[PDB]
Amino acid sequence: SGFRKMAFPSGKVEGCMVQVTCGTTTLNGLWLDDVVYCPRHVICNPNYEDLLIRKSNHNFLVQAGNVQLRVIGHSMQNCVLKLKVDTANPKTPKYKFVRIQPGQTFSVLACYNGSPSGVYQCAMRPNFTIKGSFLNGSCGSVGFNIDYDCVSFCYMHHMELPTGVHAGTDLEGNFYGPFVDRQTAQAAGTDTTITVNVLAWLYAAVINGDRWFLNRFTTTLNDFNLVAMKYNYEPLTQDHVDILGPLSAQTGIAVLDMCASLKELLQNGMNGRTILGSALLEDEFTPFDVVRQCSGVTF
Amino acid sequence: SGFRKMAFPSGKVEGCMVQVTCGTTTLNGLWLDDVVYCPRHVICTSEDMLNPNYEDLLIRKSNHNFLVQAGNVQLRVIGHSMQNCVLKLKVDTANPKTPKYKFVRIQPGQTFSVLACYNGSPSGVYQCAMRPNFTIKGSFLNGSCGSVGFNIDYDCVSFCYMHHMELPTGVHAGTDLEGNFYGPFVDRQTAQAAGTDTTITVNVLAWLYAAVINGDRWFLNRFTTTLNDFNLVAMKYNYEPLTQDHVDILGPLSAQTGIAVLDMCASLKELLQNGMNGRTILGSALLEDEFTPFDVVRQCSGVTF
Ligand SMILES: CN(CCC#N)S(=O)(=O)N1Cc2ccc(Cl)cc2[C@H](C(=O)Nc2cncc3ccccc23)C1
Ligand SMILES: CN(CCC#N)S(=O)(=O)N1Cc2ccc(Cl)cc2[C@H](C(=O)Nc2cncc3ccccc23)C1
Ligand SMILES: [Cl-]
Repeated sequence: SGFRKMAFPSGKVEGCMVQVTCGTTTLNGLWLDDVVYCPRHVICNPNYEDLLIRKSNHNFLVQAGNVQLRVIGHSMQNCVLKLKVDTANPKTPKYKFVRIQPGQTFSVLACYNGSPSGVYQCAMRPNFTIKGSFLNGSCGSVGFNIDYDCVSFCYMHHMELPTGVHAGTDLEGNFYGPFVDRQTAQAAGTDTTITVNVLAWLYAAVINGDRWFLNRFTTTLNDFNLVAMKYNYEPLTQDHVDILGPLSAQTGIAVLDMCASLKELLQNGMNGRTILGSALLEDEFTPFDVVRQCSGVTF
Repeated sequence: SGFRKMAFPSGKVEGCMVQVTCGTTTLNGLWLDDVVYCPRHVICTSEDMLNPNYEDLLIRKSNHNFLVQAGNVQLRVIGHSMQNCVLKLKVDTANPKTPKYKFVRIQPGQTFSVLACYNGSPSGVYQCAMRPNFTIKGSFLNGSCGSVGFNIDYDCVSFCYMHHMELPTGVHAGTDLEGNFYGPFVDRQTAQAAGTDTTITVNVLAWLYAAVINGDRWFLNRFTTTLNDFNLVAMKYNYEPLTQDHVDILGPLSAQTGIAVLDMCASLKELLQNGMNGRTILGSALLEDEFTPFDVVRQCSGVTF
């Protein structure tokens, strides 16, 4: 019993965190094999190729724990700087670079000065921002998932937006969202609720004994989406329905049966009640996170 | 900016997790130097749990009865002793990944990270608090026994909890790393229930100061209160009594934001009376009590918005 916002064990990622200093800017780097990846804004109308050509290898100071790593080359890939170092990381885990879709969740190892300070779970919002917890010096912190023994790196932190939400790139330097790495007027678009994730969390509640919101009714996918669109909920697709299949079979509650429950919660609210200790409908647990937490998958 | 329930990086603890098997039972152990710590109930049958005589069950065991597995390697048990509700298995190999550590007993209201494990393998990390009724609201399945709670302030791991059992309401009970249970609980399948829980008042206040730091003051009012009048109101909402110690501990947050603890106490009184009225505080529609005054100072900025 119990349902918590749970992160992946961070140990395989902690062994990769390094400190990168270039002039007045100090941020975090990800050391994998003989390359250190970090936001290209550590070199900082920024013509990044023109600013980079001026720099030499010895301008970039890289620190791994108490040891100074020696930079032997440098190249840029989109909004990420790849610093070739003299020493390969002995703690390099089995890894992949993956780009995630909005609604997908991941673990963030927040770092300052190359030292990990905390780990938390979060989701890529439909508006491509993340609601993280970061202070100045957190740039270069990474987001990841673990599938068996392989670490899938999916996010690298770059900046904070005026509303407090965060923006960054995949590990190939491509931003999530219509954002750019510079000091300019940019804002997060209007956000929406991740519908498939709220449904998964309603199934997690049923598994833990919270059945007060169940009703005798069902709905069509079209009628559910007509209602969902009016409450700023993401459209629910046939793919989402198929993905919720296992949870539907386990609890005995059809996805459109549970959709009628969500429809009633949207028009009437909770009425003094809570679901899994929450007075709000929670959308930062995917259908897979619910299955993994209510089965005990290890790493 | 931002306010998340944040756990400590679990790596220093992951390199300590081992699998302990005794007969038909299998749970987790904490391998520190040449000793593996685990719940003593690994030696029990399901039957034994009604009235187990651990001393009598332990005398019947030898070192080779306890199978210890660290990753793909079998560790050899060379001794065993019991300390309260924890079994200490002396092993032949010292853990090379042993971090700098201390065993600390925490008080209710204190927070800590839990590395949930199954079969000696870590599966997740989460943050939680020792409730006033000495239980924890964890996320644990069968096989999670022996999972540990810790804090990593600076470079030292402070082990404060080892998981032992799930109570009938879904809440969890366990011991410090010396085998002393938190609460009036026993490692016995007896009729035992968690006492009525209360809200950790000093933690809700800390979280209200964290919201002011992040630029939110909608909940404040022009009123103040005496500590006694605040507690007369707080008790009526199942809130823990706020002591002068709690007021002293909130001092730094009070000075940083410019709001007196008893004035913050007056906003809390108003929030209990009126509810939130469609509004949220740090993304929450409930008053949050699982962030201590120390966690707020750690996560939040030193500059108020
Ligand atoms: C105006 N600033 C951001 C504050 C806002 N709104 S800044 O400090 O001058 N900033 C400018 C800037 C411009 C482009 C890029 Cl790609 C990055 C950056 C930096 C940035 O965003 N850093 C941060 C990340 N994450 C969290 C933070 C929290 C606080 C303060 C900086 C945080 C610095
Ligand atoms: C009646 N049981 C509790 C489950 C409930 N409600 S049990 O499964 O027979 N249980 C009895 C018992 C009695 C004393 C002690 Cl110290 C330990 C134990 C064990 C225990 O508590 N294990 C678990 C821990 N943590 C989480 C769990 C989740 C699910 C299932 C076992 C979980 C076994
Ligand atoms: Cl304490």
